Amino acid sequence: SVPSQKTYQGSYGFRLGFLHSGTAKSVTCTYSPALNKMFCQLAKTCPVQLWVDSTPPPGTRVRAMAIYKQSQHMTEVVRRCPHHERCSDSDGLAPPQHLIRVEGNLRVEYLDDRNTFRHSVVVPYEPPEVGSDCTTIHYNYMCNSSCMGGMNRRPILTIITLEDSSGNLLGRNSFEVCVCACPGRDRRREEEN
Ligand SMILES: [Zn+2]
Repeated sequence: SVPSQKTYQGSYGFRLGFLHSGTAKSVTCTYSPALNKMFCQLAKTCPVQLWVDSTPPPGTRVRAMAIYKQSQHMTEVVRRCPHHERCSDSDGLAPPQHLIRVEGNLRVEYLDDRNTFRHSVVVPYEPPEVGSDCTTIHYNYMCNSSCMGGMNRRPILTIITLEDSSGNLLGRNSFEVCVCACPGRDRRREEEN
């Protein structure tokens, strides 16, 4: 019933990478390789890189979806808290309830699953930019992890899926995410164990 989170590289050798951003006070987004966990700020650019060994055809799509990490909460749909959804932060594309947005891509598509009610955001796959070995997507997380009513400090996974134009699954990967005021300090803190 719960969406699969099993890693699969598949035919194209698909995996994720992240900027090596460090943990200074001013970083807005920082990834910990030890924890496989992203720490980022509400509404700020969160670059996720897509790495492939061979190029997928045009038509290929890239989906992102959040699920709760813990088993007791896994079947609960991850959505925004009431204070955040019912606030004028819309971009005219994203449904107000969706945690994950994509910025700087007018081909963005949002889905409420007709059967699971789960939210996801999908953008066209595009090959790497000139002078770059990966494809970057800028995600936005629109709720703090601390938001009472929403996640309420409960840890979440973001699952990134590569799909062909006909919806066939090509590859999958995932990472944990914390949305917080001081990503840098918080990453340092959580690695201390
Ligand atoms: Zn919130």
